[PDB]
Amino acid sequence: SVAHGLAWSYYIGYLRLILPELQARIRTYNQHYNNLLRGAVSQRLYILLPLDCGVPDNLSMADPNIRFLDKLPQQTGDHAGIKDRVYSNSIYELLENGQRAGTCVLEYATPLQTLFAMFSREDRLEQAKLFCRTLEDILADAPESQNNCRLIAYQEPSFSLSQEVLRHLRQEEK
Amino acid sequence: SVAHGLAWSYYIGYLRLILPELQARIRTYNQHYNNLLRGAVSQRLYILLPLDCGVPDNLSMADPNIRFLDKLPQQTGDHAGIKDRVYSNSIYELLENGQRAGTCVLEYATPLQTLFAMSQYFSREDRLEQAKLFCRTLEDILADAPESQNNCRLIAYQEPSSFSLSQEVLRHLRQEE
Ligand SMILES: O=[P@]1(S)OC[C@H]2O[C@@H]3[C@H](F)[C@@H]2O[P@](=O)(S)OC[C@H]2O[C@H]([C@H](F)[C@@H]2O1)n1cnc2c(ncnc21)NC/C=C/CNc1ncnc2c1ncn23
Repeated sequence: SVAHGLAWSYYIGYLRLILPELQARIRTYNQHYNNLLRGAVSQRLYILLPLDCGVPDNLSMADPNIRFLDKLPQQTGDHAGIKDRVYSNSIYELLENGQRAGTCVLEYATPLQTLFAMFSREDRLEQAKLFCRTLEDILADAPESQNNCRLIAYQEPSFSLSQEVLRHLRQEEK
Repeated sequence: SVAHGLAWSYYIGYLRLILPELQARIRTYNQHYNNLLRGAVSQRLYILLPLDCGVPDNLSMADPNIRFLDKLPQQTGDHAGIKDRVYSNSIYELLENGQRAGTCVLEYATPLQTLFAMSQYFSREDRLEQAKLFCRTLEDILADAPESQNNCRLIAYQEPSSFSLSQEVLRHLRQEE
């Protein structure tokens, strides 16, 4: 199936390479780049998985209570003949009553865009669920996923994306 | 099937975004006189598609007659909540008798690595089937796409260890000139 392949591709071509190095890049940002009075960036990569596969290019659109702060120090690797392929990740402030309630490295699972660009709304929802299911199995079995990665799967019906992420962020400090 | 999805992902998540901008980035590189003196870069993205799905991280590794020269001016775009995702491509000198015979933007189709990882230890026959489907699916997508306008050449091949990757590329490169 398609979503089987995209989920494995997403692990093998991305998560496998960046998750081992993520904590060091977040440590680096907190200790050097992060402003004196700004909250610490949390230690986990939060991956948004909208089951409708609607992936906007900017998260401020999906919820204005999600505010882009800064980029992490970038990671590079020689891969498939491409010298210094750049792995960049963006930091987001999650706002509650116009004030920062949390900070995290936050992004959509890009391959959901490929399902969206592809044959019905119902069949797409089944592939999106399979993508999530398949990725959950890969990361539950992977040495690189050591509670440094949280999948946030959700169906939009009124909805708060910022509150959905903040729920996950609060569960991790415990 | 798997290879159907990876081929579409490779177009939608990469080729669709970079092929419209590619000629302008190669034009920019060739307009710098000191670049052009070493040799003009060809106007197409050359994509290697080994059907055995063996994708090494370095092209010098696969064949030392392929020598990394420089990176292209990089392209950026805000995509899936990642601000300024960097689209980088590498320029390579292709040697014949220790002399430059060509310069081109060259890379492996990365998703072949996912097929290889899935079946390095299902089967070597099923891997060859999926690799062929990946190539055939991408061939169809680009034949029908407005972004593929003689600015992208697929190089599918099988290794027989009496092979020259540099000569394989130069054959394709010379036909496009
Ligand atoms: O839909 P996508 S963005 O594209 C599929 C395909 O398109 C090709 C490549 F062949 C892909 O497959 P793969 O390498 S096995 O990655 C499979 C998924 O992992 C995910 C992402 F979901 C990938 O799927 N992934 C990979 N890299 C990457 C990343 N930032 C965030 N997510 C990333 N930063 C590194 C550099 C990104 C820009 N530069 C690129 N250079 C070359 N080829 C490229 C780039 N971006 C794409 N592609």
